[PDB]
Amino acid sequence: LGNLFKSTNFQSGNTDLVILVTPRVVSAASLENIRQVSQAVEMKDEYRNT
Amino acid sequence: NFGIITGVLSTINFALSNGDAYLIANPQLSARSGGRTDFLAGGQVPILQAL
Repeated sequence: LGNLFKSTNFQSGNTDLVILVTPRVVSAASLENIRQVSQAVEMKDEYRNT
Repeated sequence: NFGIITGVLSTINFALSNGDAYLIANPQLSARSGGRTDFLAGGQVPILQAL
């Protein structure tokens, strides 16, 4: 019954954050470069197909 | 002419209030020996300052 005579304000929150980095000595034939190039090819193909 | 005209006024107060606030912040960092690392999680506000 006290809630008929009482007013409550309540706030509660949380934040989570992570930042990480990975370096690698590469060349034009390395896997990272190839994956990004194939990604560009896929993006072009999608644009064309629309 | 001799007389008086006077009176009193009053107010009633029964206010009652509480407040609690909690916080924990757990930043973490990595840096190499002899280097420096800066970290900011938050924001920027505009301020009107000039010479």
